[PDB]
Amino acid sequence: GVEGAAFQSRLPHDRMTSQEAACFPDIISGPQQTQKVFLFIRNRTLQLWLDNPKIQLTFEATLQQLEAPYNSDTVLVHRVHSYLERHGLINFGIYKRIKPLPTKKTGKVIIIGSGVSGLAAARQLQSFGMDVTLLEARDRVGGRVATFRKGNYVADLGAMVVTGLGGNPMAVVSKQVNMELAKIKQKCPLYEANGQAVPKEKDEMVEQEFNRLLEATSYLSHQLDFNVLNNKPVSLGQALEVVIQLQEKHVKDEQIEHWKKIVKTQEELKELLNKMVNLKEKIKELHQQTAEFLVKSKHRDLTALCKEYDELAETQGKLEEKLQELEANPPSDVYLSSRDRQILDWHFANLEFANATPLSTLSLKHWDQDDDFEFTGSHLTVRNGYSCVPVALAEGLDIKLNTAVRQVRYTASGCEVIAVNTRSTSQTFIYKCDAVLCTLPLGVLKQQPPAVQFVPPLPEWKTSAVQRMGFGNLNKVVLCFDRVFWDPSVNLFGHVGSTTASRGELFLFWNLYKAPILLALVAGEAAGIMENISDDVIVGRCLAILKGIFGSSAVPQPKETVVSRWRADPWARGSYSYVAAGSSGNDYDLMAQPITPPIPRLFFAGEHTIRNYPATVHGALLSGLREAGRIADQFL
Ligand SMILES: Cc1cc2c(cc1C)N(C[C@H](O)[C@H](O)[C@H](O)COP(=O)(O)OP(=O)(O)OC[C@H]1O[C@@H](n3cnc4c(N)ncnc43)[C@H](O)[C@@H]1O)CNC(=O)NC(=O)C[C@@H](c1ccccc1)C[C@@H](O)N2
Repeated sequence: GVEGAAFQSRLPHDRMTSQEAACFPDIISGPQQTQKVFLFIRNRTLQLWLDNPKIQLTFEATLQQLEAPYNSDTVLVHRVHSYLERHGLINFGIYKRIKPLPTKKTGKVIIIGSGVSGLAAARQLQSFGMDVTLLEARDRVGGRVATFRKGNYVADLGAMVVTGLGGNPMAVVSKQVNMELAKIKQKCPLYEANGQAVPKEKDEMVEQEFNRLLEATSYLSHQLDFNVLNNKPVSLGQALEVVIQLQEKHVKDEQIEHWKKIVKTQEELKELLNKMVNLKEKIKELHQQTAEFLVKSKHRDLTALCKEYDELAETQGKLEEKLQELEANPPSDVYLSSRDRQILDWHFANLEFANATPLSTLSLKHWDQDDDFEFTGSHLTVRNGYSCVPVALAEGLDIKLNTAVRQVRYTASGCEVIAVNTRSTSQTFIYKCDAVLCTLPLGVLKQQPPAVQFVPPLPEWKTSAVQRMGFGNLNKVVLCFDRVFWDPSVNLFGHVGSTTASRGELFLFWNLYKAPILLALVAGEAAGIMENISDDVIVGRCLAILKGIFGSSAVPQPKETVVSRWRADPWARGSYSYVAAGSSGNDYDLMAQPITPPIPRLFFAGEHTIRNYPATVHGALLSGLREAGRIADQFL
């Protein structure tokens, strides 16, 4: 009951977090009975909020709906409600407020960017009674949540998956926004480059082998600490190649051992043939041979020699059959045939899709450092279109679109941000404020010739983090037809490319929309390069693959098409972050850390600042809530 509320809030139901210990020292340093009371009040407040997340949960309502023993202690109930409200656990997203906001606002914060992190933080700060204004360069909210919508067609070009609702804040937001989520059928038939499907024996074998290889790299990293070699950090791709070479060595070793067994039995057979020839000569001899006594004795010893040859003939046959057994039971000649390796490269391209980067750039030690925090439940797609979330979040906010920030100024007295109009650069705007929250993408912050200048410049630790972390790329191609010509029973199907270099070109197709829309991914090394190809040609290659799969007559010419180019998009410069070889999750922590020129003035949220949930919409959401809590603590 109330135990599940804490789980859904990413918290232990029977323990106190470090943060709670900090904010409630009299309770941890006090008797355990008071701790259990505190924990029940917290869990029950969370449950009240999650049972009905469309209305604000007030201190008064919590007191009223609390059970007999606990509704008496109003001071501790208030402390708990205030703590939860400040940190974005009970009053976040879009809810109807019971009492309108005060007219006098007690602080001025400029938020750079109108993505999920910016909008979440802005909504929180506005709830807290501060003056919030969002500056966004695009002509739309959402940032890397971007939904193409035309006629009946709806298709996401940025984020498109919610990754299990157990513990996921998106759950709440879904209920608040009326997101139409649909779980993903995990059936993904692979089709070779010729167009014929991969039979399931081969599909299953290669998937098993891929998982074994990945687990092998993990064993290399953590138990054997095969982490830095020749004064360079090992990439995941490096360790994968190491593992594959080890298995190929095992293959040729077992091959050579079998070869040697065969050769020794061949030599045994040869010397037995020779010995047999010799005794055939000796019986040949003795056959041409008291005289009756002598013929008795010569018949005697020819009997002897013939039974000896019989022994040898039995042995000849026995070893001939051992030879035949080993001629007919050889082990594998190679570890992976060409088609085997192409299917393995498809699985590698799936990993490169997931991490938005080629495997040769991921930190072997830390590429999956966030796995312990993954939510429970099936993965789902957004049928309504993910853009519903940010635009719902935008309602009632002071958001100036087409306003590109180019200089941010922070000093011990105040803050200046300077922006230009994307529509007519001539006109310039200057905003003074008390604090600046920067949700600029890590790609924008990485821009070697800076799009945005910081005055004073950002410190060495922050810039070093910005350069160490990885910022990947991933692209989508949307095709909109008039008739569904694929299997509706399947949400995904793979295309196995020809070469390792281009394994990620149009390797995965999604069918996740009510209209007849197919969505093709471009991952790894192909993702950046093919941004330089025109839409007509990329669509021609998509159509060629689909014709090979379904029949040249079966697939029509598409009515509508859209191609993302996220690395060239100047407001993103890639898809999302990843743990590059030199980096670690500490770097994410350093991205979240704020800057003081005294009190802090420049704050940081976004997908690249949450250690435990990076590269995700919900990561951006949680980081927005967290930075809003921090700023409110500092200025209220
Ligand atoms: C193409 C693509 C696809 C996906 C994902 C990205 C992309 C690019 N993600 C990434 C996700 O969107 C981001 O993690 C999230 O949206 C981050 O939100 P942020 O607020 O931190 O970053 P934004 O870019 O959205 O907002 C920054 C704002 O600042 C604006 N801006 C830039 N420069 C300036 C400037 N000078 N001045 C003012 N404003 C500026 C900019 O226009 C933008 O609006 C997805 N996030 C996600 O949860 N689930 C997904 O399935 C997507 C991916 C995924 C990731 C992890 C685990 C499972 C799945 C897989 C993919 O299919 N979904």
